[PDB]
Amino acid sequence: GPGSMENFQKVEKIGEGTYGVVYKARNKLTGEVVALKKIRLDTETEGVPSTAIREISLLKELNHPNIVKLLDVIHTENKLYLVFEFLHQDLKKFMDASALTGIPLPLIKSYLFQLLQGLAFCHSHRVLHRDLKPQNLLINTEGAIKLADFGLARAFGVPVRTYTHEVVTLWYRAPEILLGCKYYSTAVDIWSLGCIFAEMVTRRALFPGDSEIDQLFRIFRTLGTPDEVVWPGVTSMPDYKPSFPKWARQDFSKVVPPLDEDGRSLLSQMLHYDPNKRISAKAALAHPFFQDVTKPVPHLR
Amino acid sequence: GVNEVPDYHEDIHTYLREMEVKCKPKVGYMKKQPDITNSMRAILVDWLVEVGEEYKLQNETLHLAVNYIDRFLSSMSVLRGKLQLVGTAAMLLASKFEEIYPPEVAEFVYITDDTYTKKQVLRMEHLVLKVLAFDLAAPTINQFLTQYFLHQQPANCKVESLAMFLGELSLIDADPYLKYLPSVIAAAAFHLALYTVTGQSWPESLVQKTGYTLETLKPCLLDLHQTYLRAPQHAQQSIREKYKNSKYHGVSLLNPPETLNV
Ligand SMILES: COCCn1ccc(Br)cc1=O
Ligand SMILES: COCCn1ccc(Br)cc1=O
Ligand SMILES: COCCn1ccc(Br)cc1=O
Ligand SMILES: COCCn1ccc(Br)cc1=O
Repeated sequence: GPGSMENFQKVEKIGEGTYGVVYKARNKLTGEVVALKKIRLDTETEGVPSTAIREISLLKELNHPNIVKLLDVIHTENKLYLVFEFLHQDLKKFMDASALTGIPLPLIKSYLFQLLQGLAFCHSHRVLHRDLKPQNLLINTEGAIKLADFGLARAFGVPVRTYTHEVVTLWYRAPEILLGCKYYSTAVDIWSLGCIFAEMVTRRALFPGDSEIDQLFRIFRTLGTPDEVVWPGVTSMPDYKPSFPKWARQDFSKVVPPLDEDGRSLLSQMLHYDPNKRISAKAALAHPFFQDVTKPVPHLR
Repeated sequence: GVNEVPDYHEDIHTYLREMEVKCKPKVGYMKKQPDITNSMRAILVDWLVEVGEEYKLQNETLHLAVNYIDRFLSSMSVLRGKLQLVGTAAMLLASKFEEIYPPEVAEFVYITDDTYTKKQVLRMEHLVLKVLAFDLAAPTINQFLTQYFLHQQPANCKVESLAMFLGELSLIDADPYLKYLPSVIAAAAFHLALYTVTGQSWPESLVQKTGYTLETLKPCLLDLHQTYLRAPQHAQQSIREKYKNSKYHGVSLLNPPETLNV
């Protein structure tokens, strides 16, 4: 890590996490525009946060065009700065600015294809992301979209062991987490990408629950209440309740009406109840939905 | 099923194989260390075994910690009075990386009998982070073992626990085990465990996965076999005590085989 804050010029604040603030900055020698994420250690009592230890350690290994690039780590006694490539916007902001036109299909398809490439690279390097949501997907002016915010991510072993429960922002959380399953795996990240796919088409969240049980109920009312046939094991899951209302599965044509047959096929395989049957990012890249895919620039400034 | 990541297990194994050579310590760092010995390191690792069992830490955490310690001591000369501080900061970092619920720093200060202050532990945390350049996602013996376990036909919990036990024994003794990669110690341990419990051998299927044969594993095997035989006499005993527990099927109580016929 060759950096030192003196070569950076702050430009504006661009956001904030539990971690602290993010600034856009400029490298005064090379010209490069970067995102600086500050982590406070003076205001830390437990030393370096585990969140930052995972983010830095895991992002150092993940060099891929659809994963935000950590360029550097400036590691004073007072402060820790993570230096990232700058990306101009997140997908949630872009969807809100695509309000009354929608995102054109070529762009949805390009974005979903890139996201799967990024996610497959993660999974191939034993990394679960565990917070895929539009706010955490960053877009540039050139048409790229990239996975970001790896503070909730985790290096897994094969087979997986029990990890932190109730990971993933609720609207994007997979049924197997909601039902308190002892184990979850790469399939939870696909579930989130499925929700994001649908959300790119409609511009609204697919399952906007207000509680764990409400989230489940919203899922069940769309995909049908799962039984042992669709999902062997489900009725034995720790937070499965036999009194769960038993909603019929609705035709996917009605879940996202504007989606074509290939789109529906792919979406359905991302949102399969059974984590073992849910499509992998690797296999999804071959889905016919992507036959005509291009990488066009975003249509908005 | 997806918990065994069928679509990524090979990519992952290949990647761990690349990463174990990068995260590998210097085989001969103890000679270049003036005030510390293999024997002092053995005492530290044995202690970290006890710390892990007291706080009910994952075994993966223990393995990571040893990885951090050995890499740190590969470039940083340390006085015997500070060896434990390194170890404590290593165990803290491993716990934050790997545990759902890491012990608090105060608990790490507590287990050192207030030999070190909180400020010392935190400062060392930063130093280890600087020395390792945050490269904490290191492959461990265990990450290879759990994959090897998927090749058992059928699965034997005594085989698995005994393999884990043997792999843990290897952490204690930098000589000879610094000279073997995690993937190879794991293979030796898996074969020795399997042979001891079921009489069977390193399977064809793991020859396909790893490229390792009993021929390429023989040197490590001969060492691990001696370590297993001598384990009741070793000065350090925390691992044997730990693997008497039923959690681990009491495998430390199994008798080692007298010969390998290998
Ligand atoms: C050029 O000034 C160097 C110091 N610096 C620069 C940028 C940010 Br963001 C914080 C900070 O402290
Ligand atoms: C989800 O991103 C929030 C924080 N962040 C992190 C990196 C970059 Br580049 C831009 C940015 O905004
Ligand atoms: C059909 O069963 C209702 C189950 N339920 C409802 C509300 C809450 Br809060 C928890 C919970 O489990
Ligand atoms: C177990 O061996 C006893 C020797 N010993 C004991 C404790 C500590 Br701390 C250092 C040390 O060298």
